[PDB]
Amino acid sequence: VFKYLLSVRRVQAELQHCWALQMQRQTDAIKWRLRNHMAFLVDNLQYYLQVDVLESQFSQLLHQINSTRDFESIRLAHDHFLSNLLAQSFILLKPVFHCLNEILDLCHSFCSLVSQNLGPLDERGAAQLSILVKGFSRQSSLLFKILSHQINSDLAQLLLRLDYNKYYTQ
Amino acid sequence: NLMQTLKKDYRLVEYLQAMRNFFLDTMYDFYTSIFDQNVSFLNVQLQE
Amino acid sequence: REIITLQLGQCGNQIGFEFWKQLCAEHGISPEGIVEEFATDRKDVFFYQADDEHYIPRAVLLDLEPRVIHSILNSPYAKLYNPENIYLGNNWASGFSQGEKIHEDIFDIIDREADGSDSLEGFVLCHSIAGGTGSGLGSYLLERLNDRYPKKLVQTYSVFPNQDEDVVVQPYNSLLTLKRLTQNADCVVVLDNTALNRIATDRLHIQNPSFSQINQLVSTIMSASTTTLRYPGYMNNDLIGLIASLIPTPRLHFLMTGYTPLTTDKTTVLDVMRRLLQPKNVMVSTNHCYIAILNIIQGEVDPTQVHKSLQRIRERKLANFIPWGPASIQVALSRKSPYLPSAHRVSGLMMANHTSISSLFERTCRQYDKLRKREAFLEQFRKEDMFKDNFDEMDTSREIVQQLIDEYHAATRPDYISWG
Amino acid sequence: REIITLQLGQCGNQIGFEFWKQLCAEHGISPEGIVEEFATDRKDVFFYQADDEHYIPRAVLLDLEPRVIHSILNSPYAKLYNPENIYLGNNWASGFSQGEKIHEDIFDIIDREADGSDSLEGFVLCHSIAGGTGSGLGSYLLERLNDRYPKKLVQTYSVFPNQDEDVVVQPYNSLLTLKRLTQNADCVVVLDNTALNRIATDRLHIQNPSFSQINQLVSTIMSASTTTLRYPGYMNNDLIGLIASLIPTPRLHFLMTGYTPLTTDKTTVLDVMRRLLQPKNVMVSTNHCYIAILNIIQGEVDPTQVHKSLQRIRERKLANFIPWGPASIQVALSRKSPYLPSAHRVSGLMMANHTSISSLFERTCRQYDKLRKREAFLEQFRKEDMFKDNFDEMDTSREIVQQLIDEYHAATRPDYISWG
Repeated sequence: VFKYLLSVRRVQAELQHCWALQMQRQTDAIKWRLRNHMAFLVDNLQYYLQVDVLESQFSQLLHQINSTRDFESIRLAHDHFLSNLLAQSFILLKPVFHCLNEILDLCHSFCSLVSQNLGPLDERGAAQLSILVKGFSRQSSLLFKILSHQINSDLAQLLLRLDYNKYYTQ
Repeated sequence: NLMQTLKKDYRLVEYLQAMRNFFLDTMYDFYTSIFDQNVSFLNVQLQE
Repeated sequence: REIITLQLGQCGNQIGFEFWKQLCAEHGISPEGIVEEFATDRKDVFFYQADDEHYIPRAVLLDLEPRVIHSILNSPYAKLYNPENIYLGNNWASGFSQGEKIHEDIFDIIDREADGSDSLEGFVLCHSIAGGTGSGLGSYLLERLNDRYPKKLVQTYSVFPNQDEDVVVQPYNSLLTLKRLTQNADCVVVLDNTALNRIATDRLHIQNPSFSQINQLVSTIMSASTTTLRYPGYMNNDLIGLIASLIPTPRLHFLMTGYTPLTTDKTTVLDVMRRLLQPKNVMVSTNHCYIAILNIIQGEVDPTQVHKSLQRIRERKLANFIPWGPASIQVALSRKSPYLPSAHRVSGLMMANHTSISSLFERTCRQYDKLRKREAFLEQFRKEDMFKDNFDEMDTSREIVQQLIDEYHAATRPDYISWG
Repeated sequence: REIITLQLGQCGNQIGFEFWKQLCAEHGISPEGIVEEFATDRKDVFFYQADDEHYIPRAVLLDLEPRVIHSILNSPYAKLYNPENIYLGNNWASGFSQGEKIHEDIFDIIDREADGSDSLEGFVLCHSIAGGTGSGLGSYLLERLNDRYPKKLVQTYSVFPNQDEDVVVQPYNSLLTLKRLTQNADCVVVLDNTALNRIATDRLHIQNPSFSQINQLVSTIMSASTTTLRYPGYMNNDLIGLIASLIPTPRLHFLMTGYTPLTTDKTTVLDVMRRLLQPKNVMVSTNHCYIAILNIIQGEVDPTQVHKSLQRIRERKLANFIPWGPASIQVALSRKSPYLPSAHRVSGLMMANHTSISSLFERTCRQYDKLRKREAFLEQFRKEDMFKDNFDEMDTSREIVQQLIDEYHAATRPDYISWG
């Protein structure tokens, strides 16, 4: 859990670094700005979702700890804590995991690629730029389709995106 | 004994009373929206 | 992190004083600098720590031909900070030329606190557009901090001067300063003096004492802008974490305001959310659509009715966003501020990008075109002639802001995948 | 749904206060607004929900030259609502002209609660005919709400002033207000002050304290009018579901009243049904026949003797209805109200259309014709001269109500398939 949480947390800051590069500064720059903002949304949403399950589950853990005088329920509370946490990270389910990994990988390569030149890259940057925008659209819609369980926060978040129908048309 | 613990705690009759309160004030507002559709559109109306 | 706040001009120093006084009210501190012994939270967000339970606020005040700065000076709120940074025409060129010569010593005062500050995040400008001495001076200083600091962030709290009418060089001043605002500022918070006048005449029936009640509303918005940082939240505890979602591109970086009461003389988070959507409750006055919104709530916490409300503002369908993008209005929850009595325990705040302000910009552009063609309203002083003999820099500024209007209207379209 | 109740005039504010106090008695709430913690039912039928177990009742009170409103004001029942809506000649033209100028601010007070109300069904008028200041003012305001709201329903609880005799402009006031009542109101509930005086002298031997006991009878009828909505029934849980059967056409929209005890100092539902048929038990005093009746029972429930009683009131043959139509007296059963001690656990209520009130209307018409020909009873003030120099609007009003009498008598006939 620490490994995954730091993976997405690692991505967020260097995306802000790309933001800091672009704001101080053509066709080629503005497409980077659009792709940067569009990536920033979904990468923020992922972390914030894990935060919701952390905040909500921790209270039940502490409450059950503070309401009993028996060991077996405490060990049981640790088990339940783990089961719901690992479920909500979707590390138990493989396609959704095998897509969010690729989101992180494309963002890593994107951060490096924009940081390389502080002028717009028309020297083979367009070649990787088209590959990255197509792959990012593909993966974002695929993982979103897989998620779109039976709980309350998880549903209400999805429906934020289809107030626009932008991860149904991408 | 078995009847006693099935009418309290896994109590059937409360579920039944609710069932005949899902038809039959509150449901006026509920019906009027359906009159003028989607299967989630009903859901958001019921959940309030 | 830490942010040094920068105030100049008469009105800008008034809001700097008002904000720092309000933060003295918000934290458990005396107006003399002494922290209270009946006090959890952070009181180091913008404050240099001296010993005598003294958190000295990190604010640099600037003046030019001072009138109101003397009235700011004689106060019990002048003993909180003032590390001795006081240093001494109503045109843009007046402020620009007078800042031109003395830039080095005020920048030395800046560098003083810069090496004094171990940590840094940004610089906040308390500016007023068409304030006379503030105009020109503020844009010049903005150019200097940008030139010296490509590693820092700049956010500017600035007025949009429109009070339905006399100063005739006002669109010229606003045009030049907005040119500097677009290309030399990282973050812009704009408000309408007309809209705040409207809400002041809403909540009461005043017409003459508008300034003090305007100070009330602006202090509420400025405190709400910083509540997530001054009180320990979880995200946007930095300026940049707050800023990054709001700007999709640095031609669209102008940010909107909101405060949920109209009159400040159980409601769920949905209700303030849905009416913070309404433009009668927005403090800044084809179809315009929002490019990104972030909302901030401080008050009563319903732990599950957040997502229930979220599904509700979805299916309400009051606000349809940008076509060519995944644009959401986004939720932030913070602690309601202790150490002060508070009416309206639930209070809301919106930051958004909207295309509606391009109307205000073309209003100023059309007024500038009218006065420029009519040719009696530049008011022909030695400042303007020494600054530019041929007066083409204003023409270039109008060209750039017209280009910005074109960018605004092209972003308004469902297709902004191509440039322009 | 939700209904904002609207009271004006001295007597109308007295019934507004009395009804809201009685609803405080009926629901498990304090007179201060606090809901009781020893309390199923709905307490949101007309109430804005504040937090402190506070359901704030949604009622707007209006006054003109206030006398009794001050006595209403000093009360523990003034802490339930009063969202600060107090705002300040005995002729119709006096109330009409004084409402003419101040219509906008009281309508702004209306719009306040209108946007405050998420849900809405109707507006209830607490009116008094020939009450002086209430007359004219109420008809003017009725015209304004009708003009502003073609999407809402209006029901008016109004007195018919007849106490067997001094005010000589009374038939003029009643004539004009009834003109506004016929064409600007959706629902009319009328009662006879003479009949309530008769039943008051029936149950006791009072002559001087008639007003308070009249308040008792009217509160019983007004609570019985709303019991199906305030307590969860199944049909006529809306105003419009109750109203729709009762009005066959909007010239026949005047509704009759009933309360089954005479003295309020096992009987089956048949008995109260059959005597709610009797005109000695009706609280409003050729052959007249009912156009539609609806009866409402709250009390002891015999689950099969309802239809047995129905066959019985059929074959009793006490009431033969309209010839040219399928007109039934119809049965409604509701819960008897908890949270208060109650004498007469079975209580009945009738709403009907009857042609008998056209007699009362032609009584007022004949009195108006007599005083108008005799020409000393308009009382010739500046209000009436500024309102109409030639005084033809009263003549037009008499013409329209005479046309209405003709419509009444033609509906009385077995043939009303042709117009008129």
